Amino acid sequence: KYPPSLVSLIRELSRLPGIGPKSAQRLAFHLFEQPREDIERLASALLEAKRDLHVCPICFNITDAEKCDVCADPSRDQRTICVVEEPGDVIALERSGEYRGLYHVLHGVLSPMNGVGPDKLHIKPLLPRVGQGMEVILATGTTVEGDATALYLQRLLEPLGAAISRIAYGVPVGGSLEYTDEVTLGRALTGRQTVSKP
Amino acid sequence: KYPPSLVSLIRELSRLPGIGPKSAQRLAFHLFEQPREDIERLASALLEAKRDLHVCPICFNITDAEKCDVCADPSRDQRTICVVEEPGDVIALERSGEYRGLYHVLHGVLSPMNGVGPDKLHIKPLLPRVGQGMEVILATGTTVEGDATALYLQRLLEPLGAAISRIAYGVPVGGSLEYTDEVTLGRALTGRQTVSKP
Amino acid sequence: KYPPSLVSLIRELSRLPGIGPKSAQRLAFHLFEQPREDIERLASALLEAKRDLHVCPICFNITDAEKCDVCADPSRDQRTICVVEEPGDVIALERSGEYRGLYHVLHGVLSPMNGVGPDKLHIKPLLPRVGQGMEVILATGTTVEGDATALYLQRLLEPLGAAISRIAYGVPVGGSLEYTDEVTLGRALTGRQTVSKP
Amino acid sequence: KYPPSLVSLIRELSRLPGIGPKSAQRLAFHLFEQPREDIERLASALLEAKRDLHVCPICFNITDAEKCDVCADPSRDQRTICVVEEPGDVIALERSGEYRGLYHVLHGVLSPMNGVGPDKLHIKPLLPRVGQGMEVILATGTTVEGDATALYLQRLLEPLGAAISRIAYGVPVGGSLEYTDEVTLGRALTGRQTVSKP
Amino acid sequence: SRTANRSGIVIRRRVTPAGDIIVTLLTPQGKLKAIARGLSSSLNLFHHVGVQVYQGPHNDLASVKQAVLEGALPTLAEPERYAFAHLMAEFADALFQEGEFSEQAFDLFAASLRGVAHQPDPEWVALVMSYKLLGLAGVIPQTARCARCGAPDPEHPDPLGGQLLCSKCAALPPYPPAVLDFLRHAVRRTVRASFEQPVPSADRPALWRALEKFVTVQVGGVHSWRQLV
Amino acid sequence: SRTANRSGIVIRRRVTPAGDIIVTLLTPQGKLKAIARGLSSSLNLFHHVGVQVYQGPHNDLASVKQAVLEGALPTLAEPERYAFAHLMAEFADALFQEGEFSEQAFDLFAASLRGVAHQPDPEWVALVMSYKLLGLAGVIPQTARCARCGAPDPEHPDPLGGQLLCSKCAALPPYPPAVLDFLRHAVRRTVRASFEQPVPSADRPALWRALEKFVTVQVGGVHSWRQLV
Ligand SMILES: [Zn+2]
Ligand SMILES: [Zn+2]
Ligand SMILES: [Zn+2]
Ligand SMILES: [Zn+2]
Ligand SMILES: [Zn+2]
Ligand SMILES: [Zn+2]
Repeated sequence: KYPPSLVSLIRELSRLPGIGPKSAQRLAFHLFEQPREDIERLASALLEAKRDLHVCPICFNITDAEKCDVCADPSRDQRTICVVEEPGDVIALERSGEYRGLYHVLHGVLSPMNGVGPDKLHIKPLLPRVGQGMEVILATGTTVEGDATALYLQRLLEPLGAAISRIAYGVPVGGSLEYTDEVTLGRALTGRQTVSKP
Repeated sequence: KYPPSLVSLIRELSRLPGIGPKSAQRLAFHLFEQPREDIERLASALLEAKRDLHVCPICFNITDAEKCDVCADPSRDQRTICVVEEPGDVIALERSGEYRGLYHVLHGVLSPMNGVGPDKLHIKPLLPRVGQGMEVILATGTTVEGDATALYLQRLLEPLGAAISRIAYGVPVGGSLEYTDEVTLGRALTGRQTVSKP
Repeated sequence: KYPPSLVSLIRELSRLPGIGPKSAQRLAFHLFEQPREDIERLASALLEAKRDLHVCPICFNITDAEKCDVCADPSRDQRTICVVEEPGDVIALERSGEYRGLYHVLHGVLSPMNGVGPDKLHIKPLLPRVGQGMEVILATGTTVEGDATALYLQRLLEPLGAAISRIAYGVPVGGSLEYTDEVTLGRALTGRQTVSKP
Repeated sequence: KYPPSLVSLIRELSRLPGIGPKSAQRLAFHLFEQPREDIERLASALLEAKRDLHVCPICFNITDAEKCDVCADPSRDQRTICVVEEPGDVIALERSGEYRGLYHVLHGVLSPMNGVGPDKLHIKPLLPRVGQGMEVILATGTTVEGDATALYLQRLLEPLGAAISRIAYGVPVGGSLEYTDEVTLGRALTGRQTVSKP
Repeated sequence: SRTANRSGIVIRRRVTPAGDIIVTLLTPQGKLKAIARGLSSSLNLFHHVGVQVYQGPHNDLASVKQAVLEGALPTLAEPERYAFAHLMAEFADALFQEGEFSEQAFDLFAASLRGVAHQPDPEWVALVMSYKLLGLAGVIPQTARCARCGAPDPEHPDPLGGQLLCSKCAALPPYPPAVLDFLRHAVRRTVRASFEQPVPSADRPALWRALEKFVTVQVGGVHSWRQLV
Repeated sequence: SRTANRSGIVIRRRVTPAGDIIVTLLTPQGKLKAIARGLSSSLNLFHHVGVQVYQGPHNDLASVKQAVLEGALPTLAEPERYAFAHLMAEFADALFQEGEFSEQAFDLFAASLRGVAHQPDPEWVALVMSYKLLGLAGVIPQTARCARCGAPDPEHPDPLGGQLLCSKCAALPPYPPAVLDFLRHAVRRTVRASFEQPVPSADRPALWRALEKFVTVQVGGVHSWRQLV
């Protein structure tokens, strides 16, 4: 590799997740075939974003305003807060067409191992948002990390007068028990819902 | 070269699921390197099983007796019936270490390329097994097929006096929301379990 | 449940290459749905083959006779011997519609987890088959194993008066340089064929 | 999706090859977690490149100078020209450690179907570069496109006094005949190299 | 390139003995078989899905490298409604011989699935969409002239060819006017227009039967979607 | 994340009946089994390779989604030299019990393969690197004291434990000084330093034998790499 500009692009691109050396090069030689209007629009989009994009002060969902669109929106159920690990989960639980409440983003998951505690995550700004006649849905992951963060959150929010809930551990949609993990099945079972009471 | 013998083995092995032409050949040339005691034990084992194995008359779980080991076993909770699509699910829900009840096997999934219907599936022999003070757990798949079969079963079993339940649609064990399907999340959410009331 | 019969089939099927536990079970429950005429024909076919099939005494290609069909066949070019690692390669190079010579099967690839060596491979019975006015095409793999076996074979056969050749290292058919390994390209290049002299 | 900045990034990223909607979002939420020094360096790298990067006037290999590093370099065999479809092939055939000659980049492949002819590809600027006592290695793909472009190039370059060669069609390194395409094998065979002449 | 991004609807799924998932997709550029070795089990029937497929060395079967869930219909988990996409999916797959197949056929197929998902009468949707699909396949029943002698405006069933016979060629009584009207104009007029003019459930079996006879006589195959009716 | 990029050397390959490619890799973060369903057949022995692996729901076997060819050694296609990476790869895999394994062990292993690739005496490289690897595994032969009674500076073979016995505990004659010197200082001193001081091919079998005895007595396993000697 010689032209430093190409060596420079491969590097920066390869610094991105899900894109190795071989794929970065594959990518640099595609950018070469493109017309300058796009490269600029890609660059600008990146920058516009890096500048315009900031974390919401209330919940910490990503936006470019004073409050996130969720916080602003008045038709949104102002009584339920869905705590989540990452802003991407907000989209996931949003494009899920079954939740119109408020969200809250701990920008990560707890992990005692790496001294990462409820001070490296936006857990503080959540407390004041929680009151009575409200529900706090805990939608953190299901790794020992998500499981741990949630139980920590449960403990913390307890003293405030809200209903705390955790999303359902269970078999995913479109699967058969045979290929479902053991611990999942045991949870899908113990957490079984009654569809009819005699 | 044309030994109907090698050509014949490749065919029959390849007539098997999960095993394409390339893999069948790979398999025939491995059987060649094997001693005779094994080939016989593979062939006898085959013949055999086909003989000793038949469907259970009560539930239709696979066995070689009058009643399946589940039906026979007296320590098994005689009051819960877990309806399933395939005998393999019985193993899956058995090696799951959380269920000691009775099973029932509709041999398939409602409708696939044609009307497998409640007459092409062992739905009839189930009705008489269902009584009051009993529970019918619906553990059919989660495809539109499993979802449909279950609701059909629910309707049918309703008039009998048993509690009907469906396994929990939900996130699988060992996953993070980011890679979880949208419809799953919405179900894991709406089906959330309360871990603590205030 | 514990029928050594189902548990026994899963095991033996799973003792087969390319077929894991989950797939073995998937397979046992399919054999269950099958009639008896087939199971028998699968078992007999097995027993059988194991019986009729043995290694050819001349070349060691698989057969059920005194000589392999290749050795027998009189229309086959009796002057070229294609050395190969496995009997499956004979089919591959046979269904290739471009070779009517004789084959020779070293049963494996030089060294894998231990010294398969020229005494663990049918290299001896090849020497006497090689004479002058003959060609020995080396069609062993291209792993360091195939590469090594071939060079060993080249050395060995040298003293006999035959032309020794190796198959062409090169780009595979239906590919573009972009997705072709580096070492392949360098070989496809250094081994370039002249399509026209000036 | 609401913040137009996020919707805008997903779009532009998703406009890139090998990166679908789901992956673009995955990517936007990763860029969010990053410190501004990188976003800028990515943006700049893109732009620097879009500005500094141009096609070489001699051969059309990508660079930022008057002549490509290959053209400039004096230790490079000035007598061999390797015609290629894309600048990425130059890297591939460069990181191949077996070629120190000059390259030439038709920025594509011929295709009679789409009126794409030797006027949409840098075929003209090649002619003047070809003289006698020189070799033109045709390293275009092996699709009907690469095969066709090459034969066209062969025809064209013929009248000039150079040796024309095509890279070797053949089995790729690290494969066994069994999984090698039929047409490849037939080429690896007809194009066999003699390793020893009696 | 040579991985590609494709979007479409899952019309069939296999879970093999090995544990793979082979799926057929109907796509705007439609006709796609692919396999996802082994997470990506949101590739369930009737899910609209985006996939990254690598074809590779002419393998007869492309392979999945990422799958999205672009749009599902949970309503389709219901029994009566569900019984109208199988036939829809199995019908479409049989009807189109594999070259065939734009974007028009795909939009109509997707529409038929929203139809059977959200609409009170899934059977009527399935009937209308099936005959409508006959147009986009270029297999249109001749309805203007008796199938045997050519006489204009035949009113009677055609047991041998699925079309219509005149009273002289017919041995069976005339179709009811609602059935005739549908047969004559359904392929040509709007899907909206036909939803607005249902046919009594009593007269529908005659409509299904004509479709079956027509399609088995005109298109080759072992029309297994009839288990679908 | 939860796909990951990993780089390492292919030490084993299977091509299964199905047509998959299961490979074991030695990596700086080392110990990696993975499978590439079905293009990516540059995953051959001793190729240095970059891979994108998706683990997934605790599947015992990660899966390949892209493989690069970062660095090969075509020289290793030669017979004598080749006979010194199998033993190197098979030796390393046996020696390390699976928790174990930094980056030091990996650099040394990679070095051993360049060694057997480019150097006149591949056997000597393989000997030196094998004993050197014993250090990075924390299985160092005690050489200062007789293995039986403790006496300083033993010179004699130890048939039972691979170490050294004094003259009172020994039933066999003393090792030759070149062998003793190697045994005493090889694990500790530089690889460069040892390449500069070879041992006569005549005395090498004694060196191999001690390594075999030592390693089978100290590390569990069915040390199949001895077919490698
Ligand atoms: Zn907000
Ligand atoms: Zn039973
Ligand atoms: Zn023979
Ligand atoms: Zn240049
Ligand atoms: Zn008529
Ligand atoms: Zn002693």
